[PDB]
Amino acid sequence: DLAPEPRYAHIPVRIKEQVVGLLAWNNCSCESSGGGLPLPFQKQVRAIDLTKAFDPAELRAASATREQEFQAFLSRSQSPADQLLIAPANSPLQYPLQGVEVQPLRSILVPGLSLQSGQEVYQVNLTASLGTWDVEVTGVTLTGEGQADLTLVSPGLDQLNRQLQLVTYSSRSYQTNTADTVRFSTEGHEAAFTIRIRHPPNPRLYPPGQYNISALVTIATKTFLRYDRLRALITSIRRFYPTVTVVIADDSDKPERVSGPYVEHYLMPFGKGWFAGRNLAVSQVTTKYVLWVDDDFVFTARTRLERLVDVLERTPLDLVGGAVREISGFATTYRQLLSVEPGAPGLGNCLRQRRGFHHELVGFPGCVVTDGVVNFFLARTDKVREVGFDPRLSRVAHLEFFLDGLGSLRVGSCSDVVVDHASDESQMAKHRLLFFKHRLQCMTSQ
Amino acid sequence: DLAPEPRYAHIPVRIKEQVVGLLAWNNCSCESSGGGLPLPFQKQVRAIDLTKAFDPAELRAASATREQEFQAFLSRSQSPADQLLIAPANSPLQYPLQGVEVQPLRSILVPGLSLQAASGQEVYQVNLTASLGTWDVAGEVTGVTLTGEGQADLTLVSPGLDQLNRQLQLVTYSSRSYQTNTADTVRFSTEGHEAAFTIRIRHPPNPRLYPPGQYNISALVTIATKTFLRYDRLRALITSIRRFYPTVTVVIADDSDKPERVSGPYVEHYLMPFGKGWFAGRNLAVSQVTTKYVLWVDDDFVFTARTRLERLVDVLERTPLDLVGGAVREISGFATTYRQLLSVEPGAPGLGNCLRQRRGFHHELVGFPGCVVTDGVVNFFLARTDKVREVGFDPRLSRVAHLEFFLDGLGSLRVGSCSDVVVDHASDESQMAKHRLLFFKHRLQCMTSQ
Ligand SMILES: *[C@@H]1O[C@H](CO)[C@@H](O)[C@H](O)[C@H]1NC(C)=O
Ligand SMILES: *[C@@H]1O[C@H](CO)[C@@H](O)[C@H](O)[C@H]1NC(C)=O
Ligand SMILES: [Mn+2]
Ligand SMILES: [Mn+2]
Repeated sequence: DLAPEPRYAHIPVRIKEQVVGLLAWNNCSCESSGGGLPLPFQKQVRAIDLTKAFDPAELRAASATREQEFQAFLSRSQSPADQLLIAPANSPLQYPLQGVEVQPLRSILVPGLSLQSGQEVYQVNLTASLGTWDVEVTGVTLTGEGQADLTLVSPGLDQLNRQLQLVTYSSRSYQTNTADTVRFSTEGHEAAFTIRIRHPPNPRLYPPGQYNISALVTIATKTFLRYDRLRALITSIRRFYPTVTVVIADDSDKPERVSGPYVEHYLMPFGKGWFAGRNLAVSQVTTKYVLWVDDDFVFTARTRLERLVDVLERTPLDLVGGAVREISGFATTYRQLLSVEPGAPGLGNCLRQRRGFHHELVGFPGCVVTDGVVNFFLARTDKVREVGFDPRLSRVAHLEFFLDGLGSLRVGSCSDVVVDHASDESQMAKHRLLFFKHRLQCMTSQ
Repeated sequence: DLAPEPRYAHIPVRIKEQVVGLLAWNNCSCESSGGGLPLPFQKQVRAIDLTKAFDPAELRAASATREQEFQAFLSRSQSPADQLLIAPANSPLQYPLQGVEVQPLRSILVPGLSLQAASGQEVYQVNLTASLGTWDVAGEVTGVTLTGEGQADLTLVSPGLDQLNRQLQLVTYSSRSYQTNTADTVRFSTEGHEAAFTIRIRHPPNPRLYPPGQYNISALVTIATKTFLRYDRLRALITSIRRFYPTVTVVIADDSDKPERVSGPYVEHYLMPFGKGWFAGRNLAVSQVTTKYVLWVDDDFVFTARTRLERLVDVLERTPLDLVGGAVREISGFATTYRQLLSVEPGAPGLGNCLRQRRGFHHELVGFPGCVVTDGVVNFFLARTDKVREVGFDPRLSRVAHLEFFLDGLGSLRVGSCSDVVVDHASDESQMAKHRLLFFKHRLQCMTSQ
């Protein structure tokens, strides 16, 4: 809402064309570049309308049920902590604004409560909805200790405030991760604030036993009827890393035996699929880090994994891609930007894919921060599992992983770690899937 | 310190023995019940000291490593949004206190900004400061002077208070550098008054919606299991499932040395390297599930008329639960739901924390007789596939594990247990290893079982 309020209706405003254009107007669409012969400094943008992957009758149904499932999702994600709260001006209430948190069914002293010399009597009310208040300061009368509503009354202002330094909140009902919006009040004044109720996060620390690559890194791949390429890969890896474990997910119809020291071969139902096999491979990794390589890759003296290890050891990144070099001699890092822009409510949003990166990774020449990369990368195993390779993407997929991970996964890309590359209804289905899964109406590729 | 500050040193205080005992004193330990013959109303508590799984050397080492990796983890988790901020009393500054959020490298109008100063003054001025973004004011209110549009520091100056406040209604924040999930603590200020507040900078969460296809069980549910050289039990299981659910997919992870053929309609059989193990096989099975929900069953189970999956589906369809366990009935006729409570208590800094396991539940699940909320359950359960994958079956747990899953999920996974959905049950160095693993993984020194 931009429209001027009554109180300020008279006050004149000239719109800043430039800045108002920065706001999300929930009206995005996806348009193709003008067609024909291209121009040198222009990139051709091409649009995909995912709504056209449905029968117009089915489209309505899909949009409805997608909206319904989304409303359900909201209700199980969102917290009173996410409410817009406005701090009142000119209140004598001093209260914690953020960063007050308790474990479920635990207790804490509440910081920073006070009432800001000598009056009649001073009284403050505390109200909670998922917990109970407790504290005795000489001179101060308490009403409601061990209840959701607590009154503190004291002729001593210093006293009242000293007792406030000793006010405790206790979570009274068990929930996993929520919050309780408390009310702190005095005569003619009201303040809302939120205590977060949650468990501390699982830190998932790795035992240890430069860098021990065998201890830190598992190599994961997926193959299908390409045993020649796969064996060349394993041979090449062994030329530089003799004891690193290689996990191989395999959905071949008549699987050959693959074995050797530190190789683990997993057989899947014939044509179970690509991402399913990737999900399989990662689920078997016990090391801090996993390296994804395609079955058609070859290690060279340029595949210096230590450098990728270094990056993840020394930076907050979760995933760091290398570069893949074609036999044509060109090496790509496939640095991609993925952003979702708000579209019409219930049509869905618009995905924008474009080549590029966000910024250089300070301290690490040749490395940048981006949204997606080529399928040669080292990553924290847990973060990869957290995002997952959606087993439904069975045939042709790549960026969809980075899209599933978008914002959750800290992505980087280093050009100096290099691996060599050895020389439909599915499309429609994926369009329907991505429409539903990610609430998209369309996408542009660039 | 409990100690009073100088300002308040003169004030007398009574220690509530009862209340002080509620606080975390970072000093837990784990002690066994007395030995000998038990008494009827008493439950035997048994302690495990995890630290005894290491030599004094290794203990020292591991504590160090663990503390270092923990500090690392903290630094990549924690945010300015976690800082304690205290709202000033008697300030003319009105500002958003929580719930203001922007996507990285995007922009928003900042809600609720205003200066509630008294009218009559010669000039009104407000300062805005950011650290990861820049201010702009969209439409310009006539009478207001702006300094710093498109910079991290912005000044609004106006003779008219009305004008200033109208201008504040139009202030925008833009994120200027890309990060995935962080926050920026802004400063809003006027003469002799200061207000801090935090804008969260993050992407909206992946909603991961499932097409729906009362309830189509084949669409909503995949059944997952893991077997090892027990094809008799497994075939009985599949036969029993098919007696009630002809087209539900059964995913079977298998680490047998010489695997038999399992196949039949809607069966997916996955072969693992010999003896890769228990949780690894569970992790494998779940990684292959495409449905909104997964049902875990052991290879030694049997479906009966009592295995009415629809009821478990109903629970997850109608409640915020992520996982809902059933009951497993022994051939002795007793059915267990194995409702467990798991809690960690803060221990001495760098010895680690104490895990308390005890039989029990938190409360009844309102609206669903026979169902409770708890921390862990027996290995018969329906769950949201994504949440199960989010927690994972640690592939390191190769032999003997159960509650370890619920512990890995503790806090993250919303657990329920219904007594009325029932399945039948057909008639060391590794211990030390697991103890060392649990020590690091969960920063624990000891545990008690009850
Ligand atoms: C590295 O890990 C391997 C295999 O996991 C182990 O056998 C070896 O002792 C480790 N090496 C070092 C230098 O710690
Ligand atoms: C349930 O879903 C399955 C799996 O795709 C489908 O083949 C079957 O037709 C569905 N049953 C009904 C009646 O919805
Ligand atoms: Mn290829
Ligand atoms: Mn058994």
